[PDB]
Amino acid sequence: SCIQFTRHASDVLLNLNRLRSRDILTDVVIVVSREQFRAHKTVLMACSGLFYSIFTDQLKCNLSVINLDPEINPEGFCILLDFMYTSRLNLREGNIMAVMATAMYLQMEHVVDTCRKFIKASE
Amino acid sequence: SCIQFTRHASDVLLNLNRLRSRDILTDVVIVVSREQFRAHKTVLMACSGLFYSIFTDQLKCNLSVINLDPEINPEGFCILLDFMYTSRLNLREGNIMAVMATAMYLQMEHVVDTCRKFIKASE
Amino acid sequence: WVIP
Amino acid sequence: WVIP
Ligand SMILES: CSc1ncc(Cl)c(Nc2ccc3c(c2)CC(=O)N3)n1
Ligand SMILES: CSc1ncc(Cl)c(Nc2ccc3c(c2)CC(=O)N3)n1
Ligand SMILES: [Cl-]
Ligand SMILES: [Cl-]
Ligand SMILES: [Cl-]
Ligand SMILES: [Cl-]
Repeated sequence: SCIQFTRHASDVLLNLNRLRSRDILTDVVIVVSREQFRAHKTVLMACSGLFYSIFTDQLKCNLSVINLDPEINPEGFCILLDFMYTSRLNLREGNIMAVMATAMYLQMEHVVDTCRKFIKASE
Repeated sequence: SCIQFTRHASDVLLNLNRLRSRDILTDVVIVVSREQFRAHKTVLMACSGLFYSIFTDQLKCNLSVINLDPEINPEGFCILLDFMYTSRLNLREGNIMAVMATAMYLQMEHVVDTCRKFIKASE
Repeated sequence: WVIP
Repeated sequence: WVIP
């Protein structure tokens, strides 16, 4: 018999992004080919199968720095980190291959699906 | 020119609630009249003007235990903590006064608004 | 607010 | 996915 506030989840995510932009309570640095990205471990886990596996590990859950595979493109990661905190994906002809490869590595199934569909339309 | 995934914010919140239910990466205990509630500081800040003020304070941001005012009802807090992680509010005739008072103290404007409206309909 |  |  609950009532539901339609905009609550969107408002929560908007506030989490405001905390990220002001670097408030960020607890991890993600290193991608020398580029560094500060974030909240919980948000990373909520969006990515890879981060979920990493931060539920009894040893890795305590790390303040995570280094990604050197094949990962920093721009592709930045676009996906922005998507995690906003639901908006900046998908372009010039970045789609790097975004899809990064989303496959991060295990972000819905992003992988839209990249596959956008690539299939161009062939 | 971004594309947007409609269900992303809801899916993020659902995963944050799954982490709460398994006590994963919870970083604070909220004490309400001897009852204890584990939560994520970022989620509390994203939902409540009071927690936002508390955890942006340079001294309080580092506390692992927060004690609420003794007038706060533990059931009212539990209902609001559930709302924070699900967007669902268990509002009933028997709890509405305690829920409204707790939401006013926590500074959760949309909850206060629906409580005022439900109370006004009953008079 | 809605009935979910 | 939608055009926001
Ligand atoms: C599976 S239970 C669960 N519980 C809590 C969290 Cl934080 C979590 N995240 C997560 C796991 C897998 C995947 C994603 C997020 C996005 C995706 O495409 N795959 N999962
Ligand atoms: C105001 S900027 C901002 N930036 C980040 C966060 Cl985490 C935040 N939360 C917050 C502040 C005030 C209120 C709420 C959340 C819910 C409500 O009714 N009032 N606010
Ligand atoms: Cl470390
Ligand atoms: Cl995804
Ligand atoms: Cl403490
Ligand atoms: Cl609210």
